[PDB]
Amino acid sequence: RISNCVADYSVLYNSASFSTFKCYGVSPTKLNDLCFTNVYADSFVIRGDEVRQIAPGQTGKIADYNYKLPDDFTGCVIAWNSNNLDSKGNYNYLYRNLKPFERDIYFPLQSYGFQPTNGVGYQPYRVVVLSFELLHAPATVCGPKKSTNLVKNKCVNFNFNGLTGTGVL
Amino acid sequence: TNTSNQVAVLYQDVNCTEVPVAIHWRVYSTGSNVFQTRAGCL
Amino acid sequence: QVRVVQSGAEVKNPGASVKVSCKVSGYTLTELSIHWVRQAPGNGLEWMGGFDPEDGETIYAQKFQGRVTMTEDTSTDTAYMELSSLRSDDTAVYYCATAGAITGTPRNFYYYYGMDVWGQGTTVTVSS
Amino acid sequence: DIVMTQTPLSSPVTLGQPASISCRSSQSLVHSDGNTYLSWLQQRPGQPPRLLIYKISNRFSGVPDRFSGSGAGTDFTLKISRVEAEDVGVYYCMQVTQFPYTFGQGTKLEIKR
Amino acid sequence: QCVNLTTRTQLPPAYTNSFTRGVYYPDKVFRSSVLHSTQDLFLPFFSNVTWFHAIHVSGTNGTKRFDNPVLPFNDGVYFASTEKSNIIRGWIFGTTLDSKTQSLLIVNNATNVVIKVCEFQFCNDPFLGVYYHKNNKSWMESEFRVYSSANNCTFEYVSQPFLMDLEGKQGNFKNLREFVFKNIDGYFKIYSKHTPINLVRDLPQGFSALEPLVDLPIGINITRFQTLLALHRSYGWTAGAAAYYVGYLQPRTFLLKYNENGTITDAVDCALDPLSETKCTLKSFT
Ligand SMILES: *[C@@H]1O[C@H](CO)[C@@H](O)[C@H](O)[C@H]1NC(C)=O
Ligand SMILES: *[C@@H]1O[C@H](CO)[C@@H](O)[C@H](O)[C@H]1NC(C)=O
Ligand SMILES: *[C@@H]1O[C@H](CO)[C@@H](O)[C@H](O)[C@H]1NC(C)=O
Repeated sequence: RISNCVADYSVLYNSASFSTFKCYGVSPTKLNDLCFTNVYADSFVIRGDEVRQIAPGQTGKIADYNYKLPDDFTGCVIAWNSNNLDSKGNYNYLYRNLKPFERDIYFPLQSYGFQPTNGVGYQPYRVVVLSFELLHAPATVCGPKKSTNLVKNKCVNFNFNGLTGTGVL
Repeated sequence: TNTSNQVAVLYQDVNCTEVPVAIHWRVYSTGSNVFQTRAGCL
Repeated sequence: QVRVVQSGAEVKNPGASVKVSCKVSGYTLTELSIHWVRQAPGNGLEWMGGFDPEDGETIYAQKFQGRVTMTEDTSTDTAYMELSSLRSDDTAVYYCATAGAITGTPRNFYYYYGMDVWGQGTTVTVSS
Repeated sequence: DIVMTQTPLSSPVTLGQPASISCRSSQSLVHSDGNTYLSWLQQRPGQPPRLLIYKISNRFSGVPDRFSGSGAGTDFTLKISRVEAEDVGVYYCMQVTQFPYTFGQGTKLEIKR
Repeated sequence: QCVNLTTRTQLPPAYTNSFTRGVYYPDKVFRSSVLHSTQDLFLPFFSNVTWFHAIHVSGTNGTKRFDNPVLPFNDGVYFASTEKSNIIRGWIFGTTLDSKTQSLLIVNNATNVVIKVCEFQFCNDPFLGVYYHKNNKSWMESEFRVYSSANNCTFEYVSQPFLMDLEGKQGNFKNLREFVFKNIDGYFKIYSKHTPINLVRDLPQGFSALEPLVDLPIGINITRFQTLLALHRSYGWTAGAAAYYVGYLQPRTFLLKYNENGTITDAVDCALDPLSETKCTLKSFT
């Protein structure tokens, strides 16, 4: 959980490492101008074809057993082919409700393994899901843009914590 | 409502025998204060 | 219910340090304050050590002053008194008791049992 | 210093009669709290001193109906209805009023023979 | 050190009508002073609520019948209390509460509050205990003994105490605490309201809305909750007839009124009575 900080989504977006950065909830460009009440980052690794499975309204056996996104998802999913990042099989990347943030604790545990010899497709792909919570309450994490003086009693265009309008205050 | 909070309920065009079995003296029906009518059971 | 446990015996010589143990069970040692009290066989009790609730530490006896210290551990709940130059007044069963303060939920009033609970006790032997 | 001393050393007594011991004090035993305090220890032969009473008003747990408070001024009295054999050991009278906690020599209880 | 002293006899069940209790503030401002229908789960009006005695008061004293049954949590809980002394100062949530499934614990300090999730190995008796601390120190617990041990404490949190006692209670007015505990999505929500009451031991007729205290993100499932109370070792537990009322929420109490200031002065339940449903349909109280 990220709070009490100034976000800089422009720098994160500029990075070319992210193979896919499209946000289902919103558009990446508008992120800087917008402020979010809370940010939750969930990081993990998947097969690579589960990226299609891992998306709003997308189902996959591994995803279903492990993690399923809510039907409506106002957030971003950043997946990248981390074979170079994860080049090294790894018996720790063991792929073993569908409620938001599903939980879990014959043995249910299952084995897995990838090696550089193995095919690139079979190799792991890294994924980070940034869920933005907008409770319409005081928002701790806002964009990098600096504020400006306040004016009153005159027809002016305004902006408060990411909500825009025109009027008199 | 300015005069009492007591009300009656009309189940339109049904039989008073079918009303109690309807899942939907309010629910369980009553031998007293039950009336039949061409419009329904009151 | 309240009980007390103590050491068995000690073999020492004049002018040498000795260590005698004491413990309060039933009512934990926290529930009260131990007074290291010493006596001879069928003799009056000497107030060798008193863990004053007001001061929260052991004060010594005037008759045998400058002769004792203490060492206690809270994790193991083991309390020892390091006495010295024992006597026939010490050559007997060391009975240690504790004074307790009892109050309702508020601290309306604190009692002073003086010496509430007693145990088997520890012997002592002094030989030249 | 409150000089505490038990006048008697031995007390052979026949069964079925009140008996007690005196415990004199050089100065008064009145406590700062306004309520007097008393204490009595019974040590059966080869046994730890069993606290007969931590307070005269409220005697210790496990005291026979025999033992009851009484006395005259400085002298105390553990009144007894019908004496029992087990009380054949040493006796101590203590005052928990003051911090020095000065005690008397002690008394021994015996069976008449 | 987990010491067990509770008895093993049940209490004669007692009930009492809620009288409209269990309405709380959802979301942001609405100053319209006009109705606003909502679809959220509350405690239905005029639904009887049990009445548990933490220390069953029978005969001369209740201390001889210590009893704190483990209650199911279900969808949500409305917990109401009026104890003078804070014997009940904790809470436990979980599906099995036995060294599995990452159970949740909440504890209240005399000046703080701590929430934790450590997959606790609960002792058979959920108590805390309080001790005296030797020199120039008053009553205070040396160690918690709610559970055998804590395991990895996935979630931690500390903040100011939820329960307030600064209010000066007299022989007439006694504080009443109401809490709504809910678990929706990945959020555990606690809506609390403290207010004096003097009419009766029961809940007097009226209206009052529970403001939210916190919204903790906890990824745990709650089925059974056992009210945790720091049994005060009055060597030897004791309680001034401590008792608590537990109600189970249902998914319907819709209409909500507002006044000029922005408080929920009155509300309606559409499914309670045909008249109430008529009032809901017209979107008007009269
Ligand atoms: C239904 O209502 C009619 C009304 O004429 C009645 O004759 C008939 O017996 C009823 N059927 C039932 C009660 O099953
Ligand atoms: C409480 O109400 C229920 C229905 O909600 C009823 O079955 C039960 O008997 C009632 N208990 C009482 C009134 O004590
Ligand atoms: C709330 O509004 C009412 C109605 O105008 C008014 O009488 C009352 O003083 C207000 N209370 C507060 C706390 O603003």
